Amino acid sequence: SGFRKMAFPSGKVEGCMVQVTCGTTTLNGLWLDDVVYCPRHVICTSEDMLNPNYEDLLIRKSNHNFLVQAGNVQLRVIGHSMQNCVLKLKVDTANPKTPKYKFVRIQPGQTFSVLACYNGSPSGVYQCAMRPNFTIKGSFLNGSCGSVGFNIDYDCVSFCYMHHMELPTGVHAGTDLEGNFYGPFVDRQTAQAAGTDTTITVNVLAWLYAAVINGDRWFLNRFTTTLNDFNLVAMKYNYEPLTQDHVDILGPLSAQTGIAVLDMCASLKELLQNGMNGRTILGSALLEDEFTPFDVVRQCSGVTFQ
Amino acid sequence: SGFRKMAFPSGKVEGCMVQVTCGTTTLNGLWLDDVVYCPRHVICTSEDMLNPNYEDLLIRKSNHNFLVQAGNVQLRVIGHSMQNCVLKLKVDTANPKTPKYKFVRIQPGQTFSVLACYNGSPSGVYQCAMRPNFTIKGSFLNGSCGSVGFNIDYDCVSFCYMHHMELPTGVHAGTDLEGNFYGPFVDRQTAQAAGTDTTITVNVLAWLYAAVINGDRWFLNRFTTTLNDFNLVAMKYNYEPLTQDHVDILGPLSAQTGIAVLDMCASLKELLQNGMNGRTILGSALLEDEFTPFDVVRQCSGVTFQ
Ligand SMILES: *[C@H](O)[C@H](C[C@@H]1CCNC1=O)NC(=O)[C@@H]1[C@H]2CCC[C@H]2CN1C(=O)COc1ccc(Cl)cc1Cl
Ligand SMILES: *[C@H](O)[C@H](C[C@@H]1CCNC1=O)NC(=O)[C@@H]1[C@H]2CCC[C@H]2CN1C(=O)COc1ccc(Cl)cc1Cl
Repeated sequence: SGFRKMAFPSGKVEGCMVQVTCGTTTLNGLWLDDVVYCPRHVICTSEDMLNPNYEDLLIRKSNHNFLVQAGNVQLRVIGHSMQNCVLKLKVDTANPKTPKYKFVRIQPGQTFSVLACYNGSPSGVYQCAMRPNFTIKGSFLNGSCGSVGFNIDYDCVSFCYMHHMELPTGVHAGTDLEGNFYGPFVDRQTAQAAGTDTTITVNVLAWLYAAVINGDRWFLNRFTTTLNDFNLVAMKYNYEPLTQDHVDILGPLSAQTGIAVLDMCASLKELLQNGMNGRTILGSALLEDEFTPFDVVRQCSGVTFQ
Repeated sequence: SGFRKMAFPSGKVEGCMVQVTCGTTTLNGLWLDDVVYCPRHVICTSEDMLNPNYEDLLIRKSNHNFLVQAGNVQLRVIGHSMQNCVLKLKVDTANPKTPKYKFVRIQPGQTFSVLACYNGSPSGVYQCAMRPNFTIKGSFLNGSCGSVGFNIDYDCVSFCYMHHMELPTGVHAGTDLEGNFYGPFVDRQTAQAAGTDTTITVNVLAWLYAAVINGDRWFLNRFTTTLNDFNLVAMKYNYEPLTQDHVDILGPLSAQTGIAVLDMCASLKELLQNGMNGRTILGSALLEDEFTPFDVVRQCSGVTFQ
C-alpha cells in the first residue's frame, strides 16, 4: 500500500533529449528518428520576442545556424521547417534509441510525466495535470524550454507536451508535439495570463477512492446524494460538473471499495461544506485533484512498462 | 519557477533491473557488473517467514534454483552468497549498462528517488525521505521487493535503499545495498511496528525558503527568536531539534532570500502555534518536511546529470 505522486520511468525519453543552440538561445530538443523537435522561439533574439515574425525570421536562417548536441556528439542539421509553434530540424543521423512513440494531445484533467531538462541533460522527473485552464503547475527555470511531457503505455511513449513559457502567476504553458498551444497562449511576450481555473471533480473522487483503498475512511458516511444535487454544490465551490461518464469511469473503483459513486459524492459534499477539521487524507490537508481514475487504478494495482 | 516533488531521471537504474525467481517467490534484483543483488527472503517459502533461518535455508539452495530474467534474456547464476539481508547472485554476464555507482547509506532526514518495479519491469518513480524512525512513506505492492532507492550525483548513481517489507501502519522498511536494515526491523513476519516519528525541522525551513523564492511570503514576519527558544517550541510540536549545523546548512538559502535563518524559525514558530488559517504554502495546507536544503537549491537553480 501507500499512495505517492508517481511519474513514469523516464529512461526512454532521456535517450531522446538533445541540446539545440541558435545564436544566443540554448534550449532542449527531442530527437526521434532523424528529426529534432524544439520550440520555434529558439530562432529569436531578445528584441524579437516583442512582436516576432517567425516566417520572416526562419527564412533568414541557415541549417548551419542550428547547433545540435546529442551529449558530446554534434549532429548536422540538413533541413529545417516550422510546424505551428515547433521547429523540425532534419538531421543526418537517426536516433538509435528512438522508442516506439506517438504524438497525442491530452484533455484538461489528464496527467502526464515531465522530464525537466537543461542544456539537453535531464534534471528531474515529476507528474503534472493539465489544468482546466490549459496551464500546468510545473517546475521550470530558464533553459527548460523543449522539455517534454509524456505517458507510457506498455512499451510506447505518448508525447503530449513540450514546454514553452511561464505565465505571471508562476504556471506554465506549452504545446502538443505538433506545435499547437494548449489554451489561449502565444509564444510572444504579451500581458497574457492564465485565466480562471476550477477543481477537477472526477479526480478528487478518484483520490478519495485511493484513500479508502489505503485505509483512510473517516470521511465516509451513510449519506447519499443525487448527481444533480451534488453538481449544485460543485458549482458553488468552483468544482467542475460531474457527468454520467465520470460516474461510469469511477465504476471499477466503486466496485473494488464497495462505495457507490454517488455515496462518495455525498462524502465530498460534506468535505467541501465542513472542511477536514484538522484531519488529513493520504497525507494531505487539501482535496487533491491531480490523480486520474487511471492513475489510482495503476498505482493501487501495480502495472509496469517494458 | 514552481516547486514540485522531483525524482532523479531513472534511466540509469532502469537498465539494472532484473527479475529473480526462486521457488514460488518472484521479486526484483539489481544487476551491476556480474552480480545480481536481491532481498534474501526470496529463498523462503510461506511457512519459512515464520522464524526462518537463512543460513540453513541458503546451504540447501543450488545455483540453478535461481531464475534470473534480464528482460527476455535469462542469466546463469554461477554463484551465490548471502550478505546480511541481501543475496549476491554471481552471474555469467556483466551488465553492459552498468552505470558508475556507489553503495551509500543515508541519514534520516535525507531524500532519495525510488524506482518501483514489478517482475523486473519499472513501474514508476517518486521521491521519498528516510523518516526519523527509519521508515519511508512509499508506494509498494506485492512483488515490489528489490526495488531500489537512489540519488544521482552528475554521472554516478548512489544506491541507498533496497525494499523488503511493509509495516502495519502502511509504511515501508528496507536495507542499504550492503543488506543492513534501516532501523530496528527484521526480514521476518513478527509484530514489529514503526515506532514514534518526528518532523524534520531543517527540511521544513528549507521548504519555507523554497516558498519565499517562489513568491509565497505571507508567513514572513519581522519577529525573531533565539535558537534555544525555537527549540523549546520544536520539542512541544514533536519537531526535531535544530542544530547550529542545520543553521549553517541553511546559510545559502538565507543569503539568497535575505531572510536570516533565525527569522525563518520565528515564522515557523508562529505557523506551529497558529496554523495556517486557511492559507497554503507551495500548494500545501501542511508544513512539508521531505525536501532537503540540497533539494531546494537543486530545483530552484536547475542542476542536471549526464
Ligand atoms: C524557455 O527556456 C523559457 C522557460 C521559462 C523561463 C522561466 N520559466 C520558464 O518556464 N521560456 C521563456 O522564457 C518564454 C519565452 C518564449 C515564449 C515567450 C518568451 C517569454 N517566456 C516566458 O516564459 C516569460 O515568462 C517568464 C515568467 C517568469 C519568469 Cl521568472 C521568467 C519568465 Cl522568462
Ligand atoms: C516483497 O515484494 C514484499 C513487499 C510488501 C508486500 C506489500 N507491500 C510491501 O511493501 N515484502 C513482504 O511481503 C514482506 C516479507 C519479506 C520480509 C517479511 C515478509 C512480510 N512482508 C511484509 O511486507 C509484511 O507486511 C505486509 C503489510 C501489509 C500488506 Cl497489505 C501486506 C504485507 Cl505482505
